[PDB]
Amino acid sequence: VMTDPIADMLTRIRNANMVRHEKLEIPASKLKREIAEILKREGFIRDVEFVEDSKQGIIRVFLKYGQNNERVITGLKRISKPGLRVYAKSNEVPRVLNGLGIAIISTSQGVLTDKEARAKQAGGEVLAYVW
Amino acid sequence: ARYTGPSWKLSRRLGISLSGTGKELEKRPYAPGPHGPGQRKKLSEYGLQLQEKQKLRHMYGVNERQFRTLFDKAGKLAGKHGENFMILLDSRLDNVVYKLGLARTRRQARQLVNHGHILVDGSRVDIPSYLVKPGQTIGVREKSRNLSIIKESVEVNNFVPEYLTFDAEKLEGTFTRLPERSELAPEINEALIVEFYSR
Amino acid sequence: MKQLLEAGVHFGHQTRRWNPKMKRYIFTERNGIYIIDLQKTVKKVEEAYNFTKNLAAEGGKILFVGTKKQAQDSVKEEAQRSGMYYVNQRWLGGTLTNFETIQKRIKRLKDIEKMQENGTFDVLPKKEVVQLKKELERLEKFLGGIKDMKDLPDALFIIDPRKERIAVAEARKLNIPIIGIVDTNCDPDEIDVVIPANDDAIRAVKLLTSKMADAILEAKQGEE
Amino acid sequence: RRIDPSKLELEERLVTVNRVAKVVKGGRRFRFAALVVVGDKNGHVGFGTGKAQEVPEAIRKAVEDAKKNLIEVPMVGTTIPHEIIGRFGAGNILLKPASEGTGVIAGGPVRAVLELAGVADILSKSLGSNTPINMIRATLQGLSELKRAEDVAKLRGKSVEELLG
RNA sequence: GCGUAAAGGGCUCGCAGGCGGUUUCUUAAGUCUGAUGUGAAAGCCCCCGGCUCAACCGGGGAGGGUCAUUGGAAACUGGGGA
Repeated sequence: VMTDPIADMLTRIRNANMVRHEKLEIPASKLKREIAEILKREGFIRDVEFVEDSKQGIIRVFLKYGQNNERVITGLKRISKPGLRVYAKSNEVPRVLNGLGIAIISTSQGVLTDKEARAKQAGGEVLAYVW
Repeated sequence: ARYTGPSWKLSRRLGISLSGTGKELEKRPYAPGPHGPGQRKKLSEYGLQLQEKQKLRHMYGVNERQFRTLFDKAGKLAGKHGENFMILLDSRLDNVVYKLGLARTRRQARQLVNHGHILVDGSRVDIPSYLVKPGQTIGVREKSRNLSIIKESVEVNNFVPEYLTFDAEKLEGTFTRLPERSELAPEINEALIVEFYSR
Repeated sequence: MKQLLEAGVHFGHQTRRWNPKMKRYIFTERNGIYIIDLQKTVKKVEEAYNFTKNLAAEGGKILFVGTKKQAQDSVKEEAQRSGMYYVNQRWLGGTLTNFETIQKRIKRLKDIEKMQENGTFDVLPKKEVVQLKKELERLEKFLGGIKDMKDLPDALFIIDPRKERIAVAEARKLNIPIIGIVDTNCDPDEIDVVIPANDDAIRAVKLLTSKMADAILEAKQGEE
Repeated sequence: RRIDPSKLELEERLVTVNRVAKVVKGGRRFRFAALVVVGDKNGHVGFGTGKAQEVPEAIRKAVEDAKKNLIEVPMVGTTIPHEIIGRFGAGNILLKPASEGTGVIAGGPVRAVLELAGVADILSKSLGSNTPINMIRATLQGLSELKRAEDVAKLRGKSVEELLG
């Protein structure tokens, strides 16, 4: 198995994103790490505390969505398909949602956000898209 | 060649009595036609489409070709859609002519504008759809200015536009800017021109 | 302010069949049921005391809703000596949801009641007072308690999370507030003020309808 | 929630008054059925109706349906917050956010619903079913799912007006 | 899109092909960005001017490439080593 890691994490935050669970697991990797700092710093989940140990893993985030159904993780989509890769230039870095959501394009200086990557003005692999 | 209609029943079933501003068929407020005295009903989205396009287009009277080219040509400008179409489709040389207190009829001021008479900008303007931008001296063509129509329209009063500026003695004119786009407040609702001509 | 030692006679309900929703407050399972969580019942009882009192002092009627056998003494005595006009019989279909035709049933109860001293007997033959007295005899015994709600029921103290399910849907119809003691094998998110405790013990019914009815009763006459 | 009371001027456009007949012993008992949606002209635009014996009867049960429900539709000045492809019931709707003078370009049930529910420029071209009830259903779910930017900053705690453009 | 509407190969083993666990050093082959060349004119779009205006003409721009040559970033796919 293991078709794509970022799709496993996105399916984790999605399926737990509708389950109404307090904490959520993940496979601990550099994409779950840097995507945990980006997606946690933008204010969707409460806190990622990467409780590492032998042999590999393992991240553990909490859903920062209150009483109101559908919190800061309101819907996620694989904008980049590992298998048929997305791409985005500088002027073509698309900001997902329009005014609500935010996309995460893996820039050439770190896994940026949408508006910050447009602040650098350089695109890359479209890493994921959180509508 | 637009100058063909009756000019009573076209406003009478066109939707609103203009212009005007009393020639709306006040003797019979219904629509014209043989089956017209009875109860009228509302249309579909093509009902407000044809009432918006035929209503807003009947205020000037142009053909559907030139009015359509003013539809897309108006949409080529800046600003909003119906505002740009509204300032475009009323800022013509004949609407600027009969809007400056030139003639007491839209067709009469039209033929007074393309009869060779109302020459503007210092020269002649012999095409009734050959307009003038904000700042052209929309003149009176003083080689035949001693006329009955021009003197009688200069005697008849009317609310001159603040986008324009008249001259009853000096034989001149002007348009200060674009007209009051939302300010020109007839019944012609530009949304029906944004729908019944957009597909 | 629930009697904490007195609450130790009304904690317990069905077990081995409890849903995941109304089992988050479960303390533990020791061989017969899940032991319901005590301190959650206490703090929730305080939420019913303050919110039921202060919201009950706005002036609206409280619907003492009750279904089960031996659940009519706590609601008929509790509300009938409390200040609400509830229904502890078999539930009427669409109680708040009808809101007019239940009113016309109030009209039949009105002419049936006021026709008792209205010379209803001694006009027609014995079949008139016999069949009609059977009519109020089989009408007042089903739908008399709604006479304490001439406006809409502003709140629904429902005492049965399973038997009163059509009531929970009826108050789900409007935006009305429906707080109630829902058992361990119930659905949590349907009610707005959970009383997470059992209802099997009749003393639990007297503590629930006594805390509720006494809450609205003592909170309401304190204007003077 | 919350159920908005009938406390404004309703528009009461009729979507379509379809025929209906229950094939019973004796022909077909024909009864009119009309799902006509009432609109508040500011955002309360709700669309459900019923059946009755006459055409005015279907108007009456339809108006009772409009007094049943209402929606919010938060949209800042001739748009929606996020132009989401909103369709539920096997009938899609593709309503994007449009500019100021770009008009309400929608279809039958979309042009009725958004046309009587306060729209200024929202481009809409459907992709899916074409029943009337399916159109008001998926359009009502899509209008009842589109998010507002101030509340979207006020419930996901990042910052209000921190996502601008 | 594929249980019943058209659509799961009867089922398996396998070469080619397509895709792939976590950490770390290098690389630029992809990925992205800067500089030059070149993508002729006329045409599409933007900005003006000339035929009474318009169609039209003219001027001033723009945009168009897995494009070459060349400078960077190494996050991600890949090459290589642990």
